[PDB]
Amino acid sequence: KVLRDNIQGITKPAIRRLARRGGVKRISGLIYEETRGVLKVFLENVIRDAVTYTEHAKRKTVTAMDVVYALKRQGRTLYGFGG
Amino acid sequence: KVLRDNIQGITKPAIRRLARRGGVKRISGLIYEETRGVLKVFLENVIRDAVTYTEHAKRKTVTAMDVVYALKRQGRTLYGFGG
Amino acid sequence: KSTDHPKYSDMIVAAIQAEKNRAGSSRQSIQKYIKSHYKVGENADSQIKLSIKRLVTTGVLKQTKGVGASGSFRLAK
Amino acid sequence: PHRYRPGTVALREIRRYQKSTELLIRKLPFQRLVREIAQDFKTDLRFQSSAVMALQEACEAYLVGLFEDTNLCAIHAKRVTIMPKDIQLARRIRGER
Amino acid sequence: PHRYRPGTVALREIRRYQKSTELLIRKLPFQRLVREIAQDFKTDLRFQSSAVMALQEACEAYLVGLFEDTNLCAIHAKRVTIMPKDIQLARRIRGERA
Amino acid sequence: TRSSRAGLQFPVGRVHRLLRKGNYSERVGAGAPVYLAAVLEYLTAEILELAGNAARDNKKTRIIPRHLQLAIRNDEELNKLLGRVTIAQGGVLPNIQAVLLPK
Amino acid sequence: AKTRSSRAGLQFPVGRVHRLLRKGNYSERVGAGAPVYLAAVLEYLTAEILELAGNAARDNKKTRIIPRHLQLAIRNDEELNKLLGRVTIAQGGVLPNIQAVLLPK
Amino acid sequence: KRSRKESYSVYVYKVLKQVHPDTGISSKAMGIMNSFVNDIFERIAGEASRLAHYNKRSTITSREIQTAVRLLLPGELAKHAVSEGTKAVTKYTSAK
Amino acid sequence: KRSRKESYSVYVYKVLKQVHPDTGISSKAMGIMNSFVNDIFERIAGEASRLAHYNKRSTITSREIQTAVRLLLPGELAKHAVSEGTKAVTKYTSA
DNA sequence: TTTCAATACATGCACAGGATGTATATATCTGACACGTGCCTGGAGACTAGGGAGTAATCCCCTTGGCGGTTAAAACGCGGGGGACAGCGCGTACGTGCGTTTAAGCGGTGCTAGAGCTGTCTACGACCAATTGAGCGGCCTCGGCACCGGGATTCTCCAGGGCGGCCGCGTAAGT
DNA sequence: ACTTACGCGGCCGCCCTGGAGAATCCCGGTGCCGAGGCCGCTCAATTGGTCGTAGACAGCTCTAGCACCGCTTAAACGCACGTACGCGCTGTCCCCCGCGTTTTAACCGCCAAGGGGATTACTCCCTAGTCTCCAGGCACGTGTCAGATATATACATCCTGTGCATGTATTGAAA
Repeated sequence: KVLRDNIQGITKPAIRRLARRGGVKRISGLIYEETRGVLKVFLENVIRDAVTYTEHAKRKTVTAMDVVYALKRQGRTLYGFGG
Repeated sequence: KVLRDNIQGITKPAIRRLARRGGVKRISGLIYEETRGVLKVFLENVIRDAVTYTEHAKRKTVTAMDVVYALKRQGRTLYGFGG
Repeated sequence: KSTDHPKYSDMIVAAIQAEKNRAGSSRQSIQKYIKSHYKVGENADSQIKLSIKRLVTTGVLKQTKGVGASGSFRLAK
Repeated sequence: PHRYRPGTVALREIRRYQKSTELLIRKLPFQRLVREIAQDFKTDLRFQSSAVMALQEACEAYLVGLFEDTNLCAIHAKRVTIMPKDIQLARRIRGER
Repeated sequence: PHRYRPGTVALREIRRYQKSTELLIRKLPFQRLVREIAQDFKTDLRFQSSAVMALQEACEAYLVGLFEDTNLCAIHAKRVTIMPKDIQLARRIRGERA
Repeated sequence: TRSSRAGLQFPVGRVHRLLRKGNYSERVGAGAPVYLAAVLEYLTAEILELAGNAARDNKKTRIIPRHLQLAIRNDEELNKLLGRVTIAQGGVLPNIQAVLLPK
Repeated sequence: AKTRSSRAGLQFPVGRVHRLLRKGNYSERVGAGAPVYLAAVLEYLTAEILELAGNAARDNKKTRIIPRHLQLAIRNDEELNKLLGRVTIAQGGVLPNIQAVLLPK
Repeated sequence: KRSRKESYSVYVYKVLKQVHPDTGISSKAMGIMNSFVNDIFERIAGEASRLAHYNKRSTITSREIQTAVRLLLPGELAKHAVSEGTKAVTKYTSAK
Repeated sequence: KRSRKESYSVYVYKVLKQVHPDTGISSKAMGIMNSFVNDIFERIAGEASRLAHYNKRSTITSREIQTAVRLLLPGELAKHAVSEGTKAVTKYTSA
């Protein structure tokens, strides 16, 4: 079953707070939808690889090591997990 | 002996042809000097590593393999020399 | 000549009559001419806009600008 | 009453958010979104909280970087309010397309 | 005589240089520059023509990419003529400059 | 030869020797080089098809690095795979800006 | 003296590093002097990072070190920022920076 | 004297003649092809070794190579490659 | 019983106490330090193996490690590291 | 001699036509690099002994997914007004385009010796093994540190009252 | 009886004093996280043998490198002017800021069981060794695609000639 009506979770105040943190004073209109889309794209770009690692591990639960490896292969090493 | 008066080799028509190839219609003034400087910087950023490879090879002539390795380590793999 | 300070409208009329062009005397050139030919200050120079507005509303100065863009002004005779 | 000019509370909130390190995106919507996206590859899968936290942190960092680059492009473009064209130019110069 | 408007020969030369693959920077000045820079690390060294050709090709490619990014930034900046600020912004977004 | 048994043109013994010598693993199977050589031959055949198409379009009998550069920069898959790679004696794509055209 | 760490005057273990180098499938023949250089460089870098983190913690009126101090020490220094340019630190944040054109006048 | 060197030109020539019977190649293109083959060699070998070290195993079989191919390549090209491996491997298994 | 795991916390604690006698550490910082140590491990090992494969040798000695350290690090930090290796190695050789 | 429109007339504006300097195959020819052939050999191939990594069946309890009552802060919808986004006349000075004259890029030739490159001797240092044992790792613990919360305080930003430049508001003395 | 002595008159721009709310500096009593004690058992330690990779001496000849003579062509000095960059100034509509209101988030209490994780036997698949032959290592000579090119050739772009709508003057028609 494919789920829908879930991309709208990233509401307006969330992107507004993100822009406040990034240093933006005013926001337009199409940015919300565009950024959201790009976010989903990046999500896929990680999750696909994660699932592949799962298929290489002969398991059904995606552990943190697979996500760490997928993020490190893309050139974005993220610490704080230690393995 | 340190050599000087050689950075001026990259003359105005050379940078003009480079801008024509890159797709630039008009050029300013300080770009010539600035680009030249950046070029020299990159040159050092390669040549240093090349010399280090030479010091690791116990030789006095810098071969092409050292330059290929130095360019490949910087994330800019250059083919056409098959070695 | 340039003795006592005349009215701003008279200075603007004189600056318009001093310049000659087929499209009209631009407002910036008029302001520069008044600033270079008079002893007015910054706040007094700021009155040129309102004086030109009053002269155009009265009918002494004709406007031949582009959809109200402060292009140029001419003297009607 | 008392009226405020635009930009008074904005700078204070910006200085506020530049001091704390807590999460801004809620965990349940992000988890549901991850579970939705995971169904497009293989059905019947399970996840942990550590993976969700890692994905959320990576997404927040990437979005902060993209917004910083967009703000820089908007400032260079002789403007203040950012536009989608600035984001497009940022992702074009980055090489991600 | 015959006068030409600015931009007539520029487009033709741009279309010309986008078809050939020969080198534009001369070999002797580049070789002398490389020999000068090499003396800042260790004296008494020898080089080959292949290394000089590789360095020249890499430098030309990097300069072409930087000029393309600068032209894109200048077009986005509602202008035509490129400026050093566009190069600075390009190298800042690339991450090579601090 | 195993290349004739598997129906491929790339050598299998040389690839197996390189995999066992390259200090990758102490125990290497005897089936992996078949997959490897097959994928290599497929990719090489596709690249050669694209290069020959470019050469026939350019009225040239032989393939030059310009044809390879054009085939890589025009295709999406080869450009995404070779995004951080610079090709010598290749050049750029003929592109003209829209705002620079006279009106 | 039985352990090589006491003979070399270091705190990081030498036998464990040698075992990891011989078991990581890097080379069939590994020397017995390289782990000394390796552990020495590791201890030097770790001591420098801990010095910077302790300086940040003492400047922030905090007795213990938190990842925020590490993020600040990495993003404020030039060498650590150049070495860790493609690395993201979790629970670190960004540097307090305000644009100049956004200030009122 | 001389020293014996290795190259990958006969196989490329055979593939080109199987595709285009009337098409040649130069020396720079041959060097480019050799460098590309070496790059693919190193990339796939490193991916296989990394997967073997991650899975806590000590034998590089077929499934690890297939996973490395499907990970390094995007999608469709990966699938095609998998087929190119599978069919030829079946032909090998029915041989020996 | 629980499976045995390895970590690098005692050495970091000893170094911190040798530097700052009155300074602690948390768990996330310990994980960051462990990940950084593993990253340096992998980077230096890969550089050494690559140099050994390029030089057509089959033994990783001291000069290859010194060259890898001088290549991966920029400059001054590299020199300092070299000294930190050299002195301690001399102390080892006299032992 | 004056009341009103035609028209007669001089400015910017849309369209068809002409001159000239540059992109573009088209028969030719000559020169070097693409391509088929030959011979020696060290890497590729066939047959057989060995053991330990690898495949699969079984048992335990750790932990991811479900759900229910509950308090409230963050999510959601409408008002109005200051200034930010967008369209426009204009000023001079900085780049291209094409003049012309001096220079150093480029090509053919000759000679040399520094050190890259190949072959050989062998001994210091490294791989592998049996026995020992002490430094490194997992579960209890409680205690000294910071997380959460009520109150007084000095810092920074938005809005309000008074004054100067003079112009008509309209009077008395000059021509 | 009307103009300039300015008598006053009343409306826009710059300053510092003025109030209220948000950021900022000090205890209070509680909690769970850093840190010290404890004890188990596998990997680091000591030392003898045998072996093959690395340190070192020597003969080639090759490619790195220095001096030279013309040759056209790329680099360089310098007159002119037009279009792009830049400053100034007006309008309107959009996203900033405050307030009524509703819904879904985190902490929580508790019930299930699945595929994460430790134990073992035995076996088919990989390693090691001697023997042996044809794919592929590279010297060689020649010969066919395309490098250089002179004479027509059709196309792109700046320059210049020509059709057309509006304000206003002068001879005719009207007061």
